[PDB]
Amino acid sequence: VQLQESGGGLVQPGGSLRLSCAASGSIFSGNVMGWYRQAPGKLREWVAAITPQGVPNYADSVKGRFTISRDNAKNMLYLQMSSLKPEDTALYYCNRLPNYRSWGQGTQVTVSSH
Amino acid sequence: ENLSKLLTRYSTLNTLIKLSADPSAINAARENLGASAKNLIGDTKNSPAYQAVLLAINAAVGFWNVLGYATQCGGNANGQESTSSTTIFNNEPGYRSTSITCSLNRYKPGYYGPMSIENFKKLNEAYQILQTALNKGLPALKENNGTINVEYTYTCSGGGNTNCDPSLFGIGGDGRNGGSVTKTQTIDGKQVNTTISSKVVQPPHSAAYTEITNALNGVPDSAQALLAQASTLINTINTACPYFSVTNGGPQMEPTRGKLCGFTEEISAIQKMITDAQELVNQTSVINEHEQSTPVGGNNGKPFNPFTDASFAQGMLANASAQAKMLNLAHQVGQTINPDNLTGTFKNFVTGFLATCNNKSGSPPGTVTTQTFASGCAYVEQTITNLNNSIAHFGTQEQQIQQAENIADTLVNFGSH
Ligand SMILES: CC(=O)N[C@H]1[C@H](O[C@H]2[C@@H](O)[C@@H](CO)O[C@@H](O[C@H]3[C@H](O)[C@@H](O)[C@H](O)O[C@@H]3CO)[C@@H]2O)O[C@H](CO)[C@@H](O[C@@H]2O[C@@H](C)[C@@H](O)[C@@H](O)[C@@H]2O)[C@@H]1O[C@@H]1O[C@H](CO)[C@H](O)[C@H](O[C@H]2O[C@H](CO)[C@H](O)[C@H](O)[C@H]2O)[C@H]1O[C@@H]1O[C@@H](C)[C@@H](O)[C@@H](O)[C@@H]1O
Repeated sequence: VQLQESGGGLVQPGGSLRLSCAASGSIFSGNVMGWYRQAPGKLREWVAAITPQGVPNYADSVKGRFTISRDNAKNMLYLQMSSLKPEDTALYYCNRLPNYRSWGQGTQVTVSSH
Repeated sequence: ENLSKLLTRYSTLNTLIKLSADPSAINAARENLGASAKNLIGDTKNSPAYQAVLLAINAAVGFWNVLGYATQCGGNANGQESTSSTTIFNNEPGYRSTSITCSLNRYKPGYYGPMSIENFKKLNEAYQILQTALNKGLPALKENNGTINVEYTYTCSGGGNTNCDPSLFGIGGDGRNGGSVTKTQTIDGKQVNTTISSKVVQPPHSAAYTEITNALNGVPDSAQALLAQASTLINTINTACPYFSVTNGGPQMEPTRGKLCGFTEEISAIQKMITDAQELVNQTSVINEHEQSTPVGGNNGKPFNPFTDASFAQGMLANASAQAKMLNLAHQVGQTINPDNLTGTFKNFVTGFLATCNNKSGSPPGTVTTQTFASGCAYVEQTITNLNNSIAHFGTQEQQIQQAENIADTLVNFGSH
């Protein structure tokens, strides 16, 4: 009943990152899991998802640049970002699908020319 | 205290209030509810609602496929012991056979003993209807007026055997050999014509038997109706509570003998899955009764006022909340049975038996063979997988439903004053 994201920070366009989410077993186990982001001036947007058996699917805005993955032994979700652009700037969040009631703190990702 | 020091902390609220004042954003939200409603009640493969209905129904069927071969049944039409009565139901999953034989004589039908033939008739009819429909494919949830035709046979031999007597069906006193009767029957409030026909057969070297054919014409195949049939199947098993005993290197049945209602954890899950799907199918009428396709705006061509132009909002909220409920219940159905979250004997029953198929190669759904017994043969694993796949592909629609629920909730608040 707990969601903890990490791995974010400030990077340069074209650069790259790896986010981790630590989930409790009651949320994670036997459930579709996914990643979300909330960019300035907007509402939370769905980004990617992955079934217990490991099959991924992605939103059009990130397809071919982000990879989602899970480790069912350790209750961990991961998101691997490549070829980053400023438009990818946002608070990134994890949850199961359909969503548990309460969200974690998220992890800030910022992409800026310099 | 005051709105600024509040929006300092919760900036996604500032954005929500901005959308709630903008018709273009409200109408975009309504287009979305239109679309996600269609995913949910107009589609099949990609609808979580559909996969959850299908799972609930397949679990019921699968449970009998696993255990029927081992279930005592017998006696006569009055529910009493028989001396010499063999009653055979066709297209059922018996020991190395596509028929189940009920020929337990002398012992009295009832609890912790043989299932009476009256109960087995109730059980069989529901089974034939469910397997027939599974075979032709279940319709989308919005299609609730369809019908199918269902036909099944059973036989009676032995002296004393009253289970195929013509008075049971309203056929003349004579007329066991050739007689027939056509008669409307009532199923989930709809009108079905049913023809019941009798013939006697006298083979060359072996005993005479009566054969009964039931032809049901215009059976409803809507989700609501098929959930009622699944419920009849599993409730008849559980109420009659008959005795069973198994023929066990490979999977291990726990308990191996006893009474069928003693699989309490399995029958309670099945019944909860059905209950949850029934309530999921009932959101369909709430969605249809609160269509969102009329566009909204101000009036007398004035700019939109969120505090007076938004009487559409109670409908928008009801529609959005219903969709979110269909999604959560579909997920609940799958979690009730997914082996990843089960333990003990229950987990073993599911991975060992219910989620397997011993039929020969995976033949189409609804198909009984001589090797069906002691395995589920109801595509339980593939249906779990597809529920999960449909849910993953509903990522965006779930977020849009929540945004439209939040927008409509905001407008409803504004309009109380
Ligand atoms: C008891 C029975 O089945 N009698 C029918 C009789 O069966 C024997 C023959 O098939 C014979 C052929 O050689 O073999 C016998 O079995 C042998 C094997 O050959 C052998 O290999 C093996 O090792 O051992 C067994 C036995 O130990 C069969 O038992 O055949 C008759 C002729 O075909 C048949 O009568 C015909 O059909 C009936 C409906 C009637 O109109 C006759 O005129 C017609 O020729 C016998 O059927 C029974 O006949 C009596 C009349 O004498 C009754 O009419 C009876 O129906 C009433 O009573 C029964 C009680 O048994 C019910 O309670 C019912 O309410 C009454 O209306 C009728 O038995 C019923 O119908 C048959 C087809 C079957 O389904 C029974 O289960 C029914 O109860």
